[PDB]
Amino acid sequence: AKSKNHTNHNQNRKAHKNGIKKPKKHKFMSRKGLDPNFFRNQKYCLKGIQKKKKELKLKAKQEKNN
Amino acid sequence: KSRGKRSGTRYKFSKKFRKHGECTANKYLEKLNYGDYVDIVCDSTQQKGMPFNYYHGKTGKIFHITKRGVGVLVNKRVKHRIEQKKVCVRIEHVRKSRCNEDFLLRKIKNAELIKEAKLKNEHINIKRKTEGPKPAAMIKVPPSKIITIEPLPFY
Amino acid sequence: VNVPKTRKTYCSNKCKKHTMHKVSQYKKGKERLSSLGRRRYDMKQKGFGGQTKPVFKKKAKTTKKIVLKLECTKCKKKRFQTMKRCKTFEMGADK
RNA sequence: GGGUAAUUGGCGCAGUUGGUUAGCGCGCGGGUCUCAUAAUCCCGAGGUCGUGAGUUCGAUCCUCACAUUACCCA
RNA sequence: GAUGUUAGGAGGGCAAAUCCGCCGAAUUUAAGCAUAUAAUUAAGCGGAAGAAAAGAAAAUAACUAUGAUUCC
RNA sequence: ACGGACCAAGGAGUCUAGCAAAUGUGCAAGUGUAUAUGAUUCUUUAAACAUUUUACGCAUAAUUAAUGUAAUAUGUCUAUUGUAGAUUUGUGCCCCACUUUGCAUACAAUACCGGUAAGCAA
RNA sequence: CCUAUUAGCUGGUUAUUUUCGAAAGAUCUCUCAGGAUCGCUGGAGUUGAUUAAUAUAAUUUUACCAGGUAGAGAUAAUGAUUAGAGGACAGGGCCUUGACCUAUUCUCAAACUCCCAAUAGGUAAAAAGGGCGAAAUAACUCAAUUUGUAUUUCACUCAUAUUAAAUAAAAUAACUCCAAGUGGGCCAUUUUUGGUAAGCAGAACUGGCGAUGAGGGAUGCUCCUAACGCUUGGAUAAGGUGCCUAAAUAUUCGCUCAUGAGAUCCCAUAAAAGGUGUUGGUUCAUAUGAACUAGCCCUGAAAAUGGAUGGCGCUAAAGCGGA
RNA sequence: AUCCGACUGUUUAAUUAAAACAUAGCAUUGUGAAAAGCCACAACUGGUAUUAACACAAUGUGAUUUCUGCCCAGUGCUUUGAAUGUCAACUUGAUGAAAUUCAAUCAAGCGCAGGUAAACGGCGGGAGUAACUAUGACUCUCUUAAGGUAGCCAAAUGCCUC
RNA sequence: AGGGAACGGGCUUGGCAAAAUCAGCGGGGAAAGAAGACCCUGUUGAGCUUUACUCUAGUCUGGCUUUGUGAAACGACUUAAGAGGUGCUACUUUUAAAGUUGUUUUAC
RNA sequence: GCAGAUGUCCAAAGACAAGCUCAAAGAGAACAGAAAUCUCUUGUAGACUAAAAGGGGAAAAGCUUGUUUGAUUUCUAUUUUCAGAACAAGUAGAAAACGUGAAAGCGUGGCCUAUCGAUCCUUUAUAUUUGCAAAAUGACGUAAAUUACUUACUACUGUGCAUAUAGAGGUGUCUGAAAAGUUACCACAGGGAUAACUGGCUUGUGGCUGCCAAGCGCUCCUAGCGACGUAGCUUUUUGAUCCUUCGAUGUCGGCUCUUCCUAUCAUUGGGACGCAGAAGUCUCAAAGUGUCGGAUUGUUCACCCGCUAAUAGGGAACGUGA
RNA sequence: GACUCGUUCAUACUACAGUGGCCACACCAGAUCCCAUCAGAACUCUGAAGUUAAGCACUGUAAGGCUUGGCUAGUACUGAGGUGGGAGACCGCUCGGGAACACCAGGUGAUGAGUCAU
RNA sequence: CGCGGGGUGGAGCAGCCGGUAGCUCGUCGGGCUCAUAACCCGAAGGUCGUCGGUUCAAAUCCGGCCCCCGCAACCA
RNA sequence: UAUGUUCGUUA
RNA sequence: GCCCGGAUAGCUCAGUCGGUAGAGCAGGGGAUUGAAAAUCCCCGUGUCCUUGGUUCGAUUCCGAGUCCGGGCACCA
Repeated sequence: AKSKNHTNHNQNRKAHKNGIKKPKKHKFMSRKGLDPNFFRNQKYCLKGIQKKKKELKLKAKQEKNN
Repeated sequence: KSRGKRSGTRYKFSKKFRKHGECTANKYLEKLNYGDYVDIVCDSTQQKGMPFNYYHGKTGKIFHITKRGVGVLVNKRVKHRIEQKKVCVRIEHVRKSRCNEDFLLRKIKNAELIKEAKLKNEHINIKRKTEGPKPAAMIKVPPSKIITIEPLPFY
Repeated sequence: VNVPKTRKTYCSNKCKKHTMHKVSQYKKGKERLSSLGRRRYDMKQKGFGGQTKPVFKKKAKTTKKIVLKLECTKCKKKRFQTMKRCKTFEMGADK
């Protein structure tokens, strides 16, 4: 038979029982669908940086370890 | 029964009195950078890139910038938790936010203030002063303007 | 709904350009008795037990989506382009 | 969806390369009046488009258009 | 072919847990129900043994090949 | 509103299969010795004990309908890169700011494997 | 006999203490007496915190946003809507009728708006960061092999000894796993739709009842106080102090006489209209006459067992309004 | 005196005895026979049938009296057809390397053309109109397969209606 | 009387209230009987009906088999020739009765 | 709940660009008038924009013209509903190829908000991707050697079928069964989650009582009435609701019997009158006493006949079926 | 005194007037050429005879509008409390927030980059 | 009331499937007849129930009214 | 051998 | 007993979303006729039932009464 169609009673206090949880807000976010031709060039930037650093590290290690 | 995209937006998505017409050409020159805050105010003259009804008047952070559009992270309350929503709009519907403008001006002002104070090696309190109870005042008023007040009768 | 018989549009195969295409209408084509589903159905229908599968008998809608068959005149290959549903569809009618 | 038939004068109707032809209908004049009875011309995109073809509505072709059977696994 | 109370013999019925043929449902499940499932089951009919039935390839494989049946 | 006149005794989430999580235990890139065999054990014992240096399950590698294909890559026995971060090392055996190392994990970035697209294609 | 068939339905479902503790929303569903799924709950575990501080907050402050509800208006528009006033096309007999125009005028709107609150809402308030420089990297970007951008490395340094506003039994946190019950709700205040109305039907906020006793409201699932281990003292809340009934026949000042007085929110009905009852006020009239006003009282005021301010009763109140 | 049923008869054992059922009478339908009608049966075989149209089987109505009207459009049932459309298996033909794929035809049925209402059943509406008023013999018109005929009626059948 | 699940024997406030018995009686115990038969719900049935869905006995009809021995007529196939239009060749008509096949009738 | 709309429509009503400005009014011009066309002025949109309604729009989003097919292929991040699953509809982009414009740019359908669909099956398109379980089928193809079972190298290999991917055929009960009735012969599990009867709240409706005074009453508002309006009471009607009862509260009427209410019909005693008398009407205190016999109807009600002093109205689970 | 590109988008608009032009803006002369139409009106191109008549600039009006302030008004409305008042409709008090229309007054712009002329 | 169907000449009815409204009877005039009918010849008459809406255009399509008709108003 | 009705009352 | 409807001449009946009051029959005069029927011309006749209100004015719009007639009805 006829029933209660709808109510929002008790819903707010159910919501506040375990608090209104906030998003975690991580430091880094995925760049998957974001600005291609910019993040690809950033990949190239980082590769250049890593190679320039790593060749110095290899040189120093080799010359200090004979 | 009816829950379309722009349902309920009869007044919110209407241009103000004598404020109709497209946006000024100066709006397109507004500088936007990643991570800065932004308000989502829908401009009904521009139909493409229009945000959803809910986000009109919400502030968010830029997470993406395209040739004519911006992606902004907006907190939306969904029952028992908040969640970030990535709303993608055109630049006409978005505006640089002043939500932290006092914070930025405070940062510069305090930078110079504590720079000079540390130069003069003084320990200064830099936080905002949350003004409360005022001190005593020894204030004199000419008795020619002290007005006596009585409650008024009925007419 | 009026659609012309030819169209300069992108070829998706064997030429990656915009070429002239012949536009026609796609038609269903008869269900062949050797199709695996038809063979399974016929073998199931053999014997006693009557009708063995549902027979749809509601038929709510009155139009069908129009499917255009596009044929690149250089890339001899074809392509399918579905349009919104309509009651009256003509190919190359009077302008 | 399959097979067949049909729709050419306002009415009815068969007829296919050297081909559109007709009975009723319109009109008028004919026979003491009215009945019934001869007549001249008017009336056709041979349903609709296209195709094969010195020589076609004509031969094929798709379209919707109506009537019979018979068919149904999203 | 028939016939014999000719001579000598056999079958019949009971019992069934296991076993061998046949015949053969519906409840049930599908949250309905019809194919399907229940189930090549129950019920019904017949037939054997201490086991029965299967069994010495018109079999597998595709390997460097195996080798009747049964059971784990 | 229904059940219960009274008393005694009986009376209802269990058993098996299968999956997972949790926790305890053993062993660990392995693990479980299945059926079965042996063996001075043959009341108990229908349990215990044992297994002449590729049985099988699960795991150790994924992915694709599939022919199949299959994880940095020999400059280095080295062990991808960041941001936080446990622990460790120093200087200011017990507080503290910089140093050193950087577990687990979280967030990202990179390579590489299978499939699909795209480009080329003897 | 298959068969202990099936049942989303009814009934039942067995020791103690202790600790935590709901839902009656939502989405889909041949769904509406059911189910799955989310939410709410328990248990387990890790990471944290254990450093009166950070994370954090049903709170504010500071700064900045967004709104068109209440109100307001009808001359801002639209849609209604009542009256006249002045004036150069139509009609008839220079005149009149109207139309139309101008400035006015009475009154309106859930599906009207020039304007526009209160409340509710959002974002920000520094260290994995900010500011300022150099040097690298890039296939991006630019006219730019050194424009810009981003990243990386070095510098320098931006309150902290009170903590980049306040306050905080804020880490009683965060996260993961497994899983129960629930998924008929109802009530009160305020708002609100349908309805003549309803202890009616439907919604919004919060608090409750449910799931919960205790003190009070005589009585009462929801009202007030207040939520609960077992005690001894103390002092209170709500509410009361004539007796029932613990405490005032207290004190102090007015009002009221009822031949159906009145007497604690919810709450247990009373109106229009009246009174030469009495008590105060107000404004006009030469201590008179009126007209108003509002306290208590009276009329209006009729129902069925005999009857209920809870009862007795109470009038120098034990009634009404104060202190 | 009215209603119902003609009558004798029968019935819901244990709430209805009747107006219900039966009935004689009436009418219709099938069937000429072991290759028939109706019916039973898994098969084999059987019932009617020790039967034969004055018979058997299947229905409806319900003594007598007097009657039994119109409609074959619908739905049933039924009759004829090589002019006849459609259709299955099969068969035949073409193609193919074959599976197949394509065509074509003398079944019944339906369709076409008839018959049949004591088969199921059905059986109209507006206006105008007569030398007080009223009514409408008469007229006009729409319409059906036919338009409820002879009769009978506020009936065990009429709401309004006491 | 009140309130209460809106008709109490119990609760609250009142009226009241004095053992044990006998015989009647039908106000009440919303008295007893008995898991409401009306109504609704159930993805629970059953009887019945039909132009509900899907089937089925029977029945009608065709095909193959059973199924033998003869005759005739017709049809069709193959073959040769002529005729019609017709680009060594391609298609239709007629002429034989020549070898082969299907049908209808008929005899035993 | 209220006012509506959707199952479409569009080769342009989609894309781009340019030029232009619309509705309406007024004045003026042969036929020509309230409307025909032409000219000027005013004109914030009072037009148009496919459709409902709401938003948007003036060198445009409207009108005209020109050129077109971006209504194209592929893929992300996502928004709405929300479980933050799916479909669907959008938003911002990326890789191709294009259109338009002089260009900046704009275009992944319609200015925005609606216009739609899973699995399985089928269908047709794509493929230098695959399979059909011992193999072969383009093809002994291309090069060498001989009486052969010679050798090396080739992206391109039979019919049919199956797969992968992509549209389409549809479920409108639109997260998507293939489905007619009847039971007055009925069955079961339940339901007071839910009707039919009492009771309860309400009182539109029924009944009863007020207030005002326009009129009626010869004149005269109020003797007696009282329209237009308006305030209440009762629960004697009927509705509305669905709170209590479906492991049952016996469901109409009459008969019988008692008690109660008063809104008094008669009887008692009064007041008023449009009160001479008689009769009567209005009204007060009053519930002590009484309120009948019959015809028809199951009836309540009714309606007649008649007596009466009067033949009042109601309640008690529609009082009352152990 | 000017112009070009802008910003604000009425204090900037509208009506009616008045005043003004070294170059400058313009109106203006013309249609061979590019271009354009029914129409050299517009648009396009080529000019420099004329003119401030207009556009343009500045000013005026007990001007309309717009804008700012006041006043409406602590009015309307409203958040929290109340065993507050009242039969109800409604209306106070405590802790707080606080309009609008109308009316009155002032005002009618300001400004970035670049350039020309003197 | 819940619908679903229709309103057109004086009457009964087509068009009412948007663009030019028809059929009959009726009425009017003239013939034929002594006259009347019948017959012949020729005319007229529909504001399409009303009020709005879309369209260039509505009697037609779309709503609302006003009538009329036909069904349903069942279980207790 | 098609159709072709009627003529108010009295004198 | 409420829910509807009409009251219009001497009788019987129509009235622009208020303004004028009308046809037929009865009715006198006629016109026709030898006369009379029929036909045709003109007379006349009404608070538009009775009261009240609305109005500038009412048959019309209200409200009530009166007469007469069309649809009402409650349970089990």
